[PDB]
Amino acid sequence: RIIQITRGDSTITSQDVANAIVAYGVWPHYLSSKDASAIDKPSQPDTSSNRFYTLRSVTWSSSSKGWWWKLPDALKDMGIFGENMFYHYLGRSGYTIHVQCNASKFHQGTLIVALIPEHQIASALHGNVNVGYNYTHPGETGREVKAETRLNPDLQPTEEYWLNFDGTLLGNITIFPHQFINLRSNNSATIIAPYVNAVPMDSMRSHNNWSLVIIPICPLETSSAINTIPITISISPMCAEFSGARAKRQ
Amino acid sequence: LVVPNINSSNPTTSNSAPALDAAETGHTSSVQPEDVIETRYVQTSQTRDEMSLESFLGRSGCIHESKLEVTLANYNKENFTVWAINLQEMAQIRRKFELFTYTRFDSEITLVPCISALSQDIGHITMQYMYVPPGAPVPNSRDDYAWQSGTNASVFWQHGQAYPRFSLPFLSVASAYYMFYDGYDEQDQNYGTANTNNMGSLCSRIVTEKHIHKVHIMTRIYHKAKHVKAWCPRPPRALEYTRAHRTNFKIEDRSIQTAIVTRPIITTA
Amino acid sequence: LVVPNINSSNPTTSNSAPALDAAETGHTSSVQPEDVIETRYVQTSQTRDEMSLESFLGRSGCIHESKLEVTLANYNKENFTVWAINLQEMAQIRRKFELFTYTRFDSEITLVPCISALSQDIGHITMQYMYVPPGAPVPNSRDDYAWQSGTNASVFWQHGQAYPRFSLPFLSVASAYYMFYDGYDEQDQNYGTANTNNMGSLCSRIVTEKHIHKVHIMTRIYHKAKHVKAWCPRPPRALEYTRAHRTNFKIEDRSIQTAIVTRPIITTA
Amino acid sequence: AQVSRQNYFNINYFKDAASNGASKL
Amino acid sequence: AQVSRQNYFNINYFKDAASNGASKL
Amino acid sequence: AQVSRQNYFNINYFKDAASNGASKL
Amino acid sequence: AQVSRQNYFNINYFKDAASNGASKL
Amino acid sequence: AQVSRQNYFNINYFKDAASNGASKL
Amino acid sequence: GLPVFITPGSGQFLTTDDFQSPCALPWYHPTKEISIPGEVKNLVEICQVDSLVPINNTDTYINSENMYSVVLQSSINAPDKIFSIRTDVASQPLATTLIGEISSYFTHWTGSLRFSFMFCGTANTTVKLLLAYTPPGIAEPTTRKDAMLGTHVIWDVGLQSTISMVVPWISASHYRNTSPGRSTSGYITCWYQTRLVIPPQTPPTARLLCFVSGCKDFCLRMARDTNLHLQSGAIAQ
Amino acid sequence: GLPVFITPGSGQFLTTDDFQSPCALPWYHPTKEISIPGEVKNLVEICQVDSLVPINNTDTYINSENMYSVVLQSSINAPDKIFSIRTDVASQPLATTLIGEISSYFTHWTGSLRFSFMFCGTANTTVKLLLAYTPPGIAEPTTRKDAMLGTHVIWDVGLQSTISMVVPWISASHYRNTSPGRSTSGYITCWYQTRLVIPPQTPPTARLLCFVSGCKDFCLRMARDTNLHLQSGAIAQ
Amino acid sequence: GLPVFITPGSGQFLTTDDFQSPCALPWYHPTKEISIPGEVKNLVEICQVDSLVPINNTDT
Ligand SMILES: CCCCCCCCCCCC(=O)O
Ligand SMILES: CCCCCCCCCCCC(=O)O
Repeated sequence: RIIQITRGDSTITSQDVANAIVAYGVWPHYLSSKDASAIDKPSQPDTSSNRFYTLRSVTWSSSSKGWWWKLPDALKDMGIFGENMFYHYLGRSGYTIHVQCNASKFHQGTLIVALIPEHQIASALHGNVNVGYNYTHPGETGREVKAETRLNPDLQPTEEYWLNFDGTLLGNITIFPHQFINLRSNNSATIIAPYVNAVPMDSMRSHNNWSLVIIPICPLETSSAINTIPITISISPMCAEFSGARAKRQ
Repeated sequence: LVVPNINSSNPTTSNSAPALDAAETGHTSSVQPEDVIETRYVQTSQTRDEMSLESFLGRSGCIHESKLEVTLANYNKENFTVWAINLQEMAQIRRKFELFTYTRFDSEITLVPCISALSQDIGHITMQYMYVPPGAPVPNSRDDYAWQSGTNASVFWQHGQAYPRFSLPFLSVASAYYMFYDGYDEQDQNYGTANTNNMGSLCSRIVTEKHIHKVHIMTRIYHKAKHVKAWCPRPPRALEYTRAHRTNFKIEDRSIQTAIVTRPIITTA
Repeated sequence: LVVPNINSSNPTTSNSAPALDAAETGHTSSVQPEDVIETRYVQTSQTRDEMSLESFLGRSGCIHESKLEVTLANYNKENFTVWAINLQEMAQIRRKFELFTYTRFDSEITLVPCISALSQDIGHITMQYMYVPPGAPVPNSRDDYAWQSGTNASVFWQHGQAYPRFSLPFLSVASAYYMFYDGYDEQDQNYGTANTNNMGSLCSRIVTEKHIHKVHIMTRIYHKAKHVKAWCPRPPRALEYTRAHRTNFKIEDRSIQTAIVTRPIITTA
Repeated sequence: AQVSRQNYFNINYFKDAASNGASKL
Repeated sequence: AQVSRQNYFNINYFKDAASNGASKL
Repeated sequence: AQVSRQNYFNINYFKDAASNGASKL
Repeated sequence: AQVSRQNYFNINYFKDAASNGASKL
Repeated sequence: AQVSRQNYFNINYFKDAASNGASKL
Repeated sequence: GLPVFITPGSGQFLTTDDFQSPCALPWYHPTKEISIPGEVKNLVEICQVDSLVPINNTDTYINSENMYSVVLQSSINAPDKIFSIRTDVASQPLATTLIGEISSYFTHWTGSLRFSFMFCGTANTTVKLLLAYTPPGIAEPTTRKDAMLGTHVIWDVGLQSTISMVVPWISASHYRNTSPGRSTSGYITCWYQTRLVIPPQTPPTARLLCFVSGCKDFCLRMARDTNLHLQSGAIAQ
Repeated sequence: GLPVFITPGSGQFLTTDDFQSPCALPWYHPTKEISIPGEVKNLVEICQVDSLVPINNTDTYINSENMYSVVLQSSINAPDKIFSIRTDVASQPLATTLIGEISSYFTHWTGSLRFSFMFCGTANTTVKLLLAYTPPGIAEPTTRKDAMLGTHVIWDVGLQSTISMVVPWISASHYRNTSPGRSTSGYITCWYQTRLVIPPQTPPTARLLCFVSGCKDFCLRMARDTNLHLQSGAIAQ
Repeated sequence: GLPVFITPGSGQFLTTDDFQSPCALPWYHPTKEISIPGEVKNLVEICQVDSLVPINNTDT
């Protein structure tokens, strides 16, 4: 039940885990010379970039339908990791995602926490439309399912969370690395994920590798006055490597 | 590839409950028949070969239907076709490959050319199919110089000939094909696999010189994957496809319709 | 054929400047990535086979399109074609071989005969293609005695038959073919490869006796080099070709146009 | 060479591996 | 004879070398 | 392999047994 | 097997003897 | 059998010598 | 040349054939393979992963997350039936689960199914349920007595929120069709064994989640096209 | 005869096939080979020879020898940009060089490019230049500061008139297309590091030549027809 | 390729022939055989079983 994960100068503790999941059974590791493409020495900032970064908390209420964040986008503003991300053409990283949500023994609810590779979102409308860059790059704020009028909507992604935002049934989302946070049992979910791509390193600004999706499968219910509780996400890059240094991209 | 045998099982009275677990962990249960019931010893004899990726994806399916309507008026000006190659335009094949995030395989292409007679006779018809990789000049007319095929690969079919067929090796500049791509252009445009999956075009022309018989030639293209590998399984597509390279599913003035069928009451199966 | 590996490299502070040289010498620099930057150790895995001459030139491309328009009026008087063989009439092939000064190889010839129906039916059509080396009598009519082919090589194709194909060994009286020739006649005429490249003719006739169906027969000839060798590389042709056996490039009332594209300002890529 | 089956004869006739038939499991 | 490839079977069927397929590199 | 008959040559060319010819008695 | 002639190659391909070619004298 | 050439494979398939190809020099 | 005899079948195109064919890009060398986590080699690997069964497939909960949970009630003090489903892998509602979807690409199936349930009520809420499997040849049970006469598990929801029950392969034939006609492999029914009890000031209802996956047992054969997906029109480029 | 089964593909003509065919001139003995210097065995040998880049490709210098040199100025006392070019082997102006021309007969490329510069001013003229390579993912630099933040060489033009700089392969994928769309491998820009200084009575400007060739690194694949040459009409006999 | 010579009979369909043909369901594994009493291997086994002769075959 007790976890303690130490990353840089950061340590996470959780007295109520469903022990951690290692996506696809592979622990993150630095890129091997046998798989490498680019020929310059990759810079490895170590503890200055491989540490836990806590994002802006979201509120879980009885009418919440879901949220998603994309990596590495969510960390583009995070200290040394964010800096390296934009000073270099190529980057590569694994992550430890720790989703935290505590309540009480008098609260009930269940979240599905999934990490999806190449989560190519569907657009909201019909016709010849596609999702605009800005909308799949919300930053640490992430995206929350709101079912109610946004803009240049021919550029917006779909809000059909029950179709995994991409035309497949929620429900089968379990085929992806995931954990459930069932309030009567745990107060956190931890997923360790390696780098997954069809190329050894890639552009972090242009390609998001993982999408983190959180969906309340069973609603938050309680008789307590504290009837909304936050969900906080802390993500730690792991084995971050960068290559192709030049000016910082704006 | 063998399925394990069902072993004999007895009545247990114990402190360890194999049936009891926590799915919050994101792990699938390990309970087998012997843990929950007093099981009989059965010697199962099933191979799992047919369920392999090679078997599943290694079947020829249609990926394109190329229609060439021969015009006799501007014989050299037209009478050729161009198609940007992809596996996104026909549902049966597309859905099978999209069960994975990344795939890698060699391709077998079989052509089924059918001449539709619109005149009294069909004469002698010969077709040329040329593979034009990105960057090579694309033909602009039936008599374009590009049809010389000095270095591109062309294949010829004439009425009476068996179905043409040839293999292509894994074509990507990456280590695997992207069945999905959460990314963009270097210009922040074209979200999706349109960026990653540029395999060039398949162009065709009727080679026979001007003649007097109107005909239409429909060449269906079949694709079979060979020596297959795939990574990161995904849930199967639950709705009709609407566009190539996009996961969009919304149709105008039409509600979302999945394959789930409703029932009146959940206490009756 | 393997490309070398990129080795690890470190920060140097030295008296020897590998980056500094003199190109006045006519020698290309020997600087590799490791000499100019702190390089990462990468294990490259590329074969260079496809870049070999055998691979580059060993592809079938069109070198001639022979059109025979069958006349029913003077059936035996005409209905035959003659073509002085050469690789100078179709640009794609010509440019590839002219990347070298001298070439030597065996030739594979594949024929693609197409009958164009100009009547209700095409009946039964049979063609004869005969190779006439320099000096052998050239046919003067469809019924010329030379078609007996007592010793010249002939190949027959009839409607329904697969594409004919045959090989020819390296044909020159010299040790290699001249792709270019800075020389003349024994009479101080005909500057160029017209002197050196006399391979005889390819003649054809419709063999079927007088019949009542008008047809045109277009036979395209494809050539593929085998067991290739080449010497003395040359810059690639930069302009359209205008004549066979001549490097002439001037076209009447038309400016010289290369493939270089201009830009407004050279400080913007 | 010869292979067993779920015995038969089989050899490759082309010089490029992409030409080969289905993979052995 | 048999040759490796970037294993396959190959023999010459004609008496003149010009007839042979592409050269081995 | 070779078999006697009521001698001849015979080998299987396909990977699935259903493809084989009539059974030996 | 191989046979001399008034040398050539010859084997039977069918399972019934009636299928065979002309008899050896 | 196999023969060299100005190496290739060659055997006779018919029982009468008149059927054979060109003579070796 | 070698006298040959052409056999019937020659020249045909059979989409499930397995022959060699010339390569159109001779000498081409493909991109080296790099390590990508998550390789799948056989479809059974997918069939063995749990996925949620849309057990509440009524018009009311249909296009939402509610089709995936059942609500238990503390006001019920009786041996009532909570829900039931046919056991046939490709029948509804199992059809759209991972295992049901893969099964729909095959014609025959065999093996045992593992059904797991997760109780999502408060840590202070309790209940005991009867999960039962009724072998075929009889109508689905309408009373707890008839249900328990079959294969069953009595689940005590206490500190562990999950349980797994196995529906064993009990069939006359070794395999069954994935498309069943007037046929069944049986039913799974859920009943209150005791009652959903709660202390004061606790929500009076609680949800239950149901998952399904196949056991080591599981096997599919005779590949076919799926009936669970359509193409009624062209796909725009 | 031998029972045979005809396979799909039979009878087709694939221009990149590799089969044997009967010789039309049996017994013919070709001319012996003699020694000819300059044999080439592989196209990479050509890609490795330096050729001049038509760096000054403006309408003014276009069909002459001037498109091949850049003029440096002693009147400029500032960190100005002298010229720039995309690094993509088959993009303009690199396209018509030896390596660009051979690359245009292939679809993919990989490897490092060697760029060399030759200073052609007086033996008494001096200058220091900044040659920089900007990896992709960003706009080409407009200031010396932004340029030098990338890969670069500071060239002191003294007694050696030439220098070589290597543009390393820095790409996500192992290969890139020779025909790039909305893509780039980066840029090479040239800047005044100091100033072109001359003694009295010396020409106030000087030219610079730029060459390109591939390193041991370099490789091309997937042969295709070139887009750099045309045939719009018949070639007269 | 290998020079071949097509023989008469080629391409015909003889209903009593015995050739191999490609399998339309590759990799398919059939149901195991179980023991069933009463296997017959040859028709003579049936010819050797007594059966009644309809000796009184008159219209009556
Ligand atoms: C020349 C005939 C067509 C060859 C098609 C094989 C290419 C498959 C590329 C897969 C990428 C995609 O479209 O999602
Ligand atoms: C009989 C079919 C045609 C054979 C063509 C091969 C001859 C190539 C001669 C090359 C000399 C040249 O034209 O520059």
